[PDB]
Amino acid sequence: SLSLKIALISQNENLLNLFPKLALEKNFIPITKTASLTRASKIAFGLQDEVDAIISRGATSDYIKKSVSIPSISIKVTRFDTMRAVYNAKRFGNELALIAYKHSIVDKHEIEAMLGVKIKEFLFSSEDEITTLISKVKTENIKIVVSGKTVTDEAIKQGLYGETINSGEESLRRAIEEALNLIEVRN
Repeated sequence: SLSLKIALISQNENLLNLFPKLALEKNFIPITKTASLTRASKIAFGLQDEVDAIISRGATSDYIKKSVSIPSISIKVTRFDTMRAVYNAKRFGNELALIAYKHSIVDKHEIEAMLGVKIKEFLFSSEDEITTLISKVKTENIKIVVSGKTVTDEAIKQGLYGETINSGEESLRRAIEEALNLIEVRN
């Protein structure tokens, strides 16, 4: 077929609902699936012979890239995405845990200075660390977690407040552009 097919695998409802609208504007067939991390990689693996590229975000994109042979594009979590989440989380209190995959996105000290909060930063490198890391947060007497959706879901399960770092339209448009370019190069 000459039709291009791109899958977005995300837990972000706003992205999932936007993606088919962008597919009309860019003339590709959209596939959307709601998943993260290892489960997302299984769905990506199952789709890979049926689509031209996969788009995902953050840690999920790492799980997907290591398990598929087709183009895997990562939506980057941005510094402003992080600030928006910290700003929103302040409604719960001023002391927060910011949980990031592998590396900081924004300098913790900078966001403390700019938003008048106290932040303890925690890093994780695998899905299997998440439940333990959330327990660690509780032991630090912190009640508010700012992170990606799988992490904030675990926060809420362990009785904490969770504020998810989101992505926006411009980030998704950029990822689509990158995917379309990669598909063209591969072909």
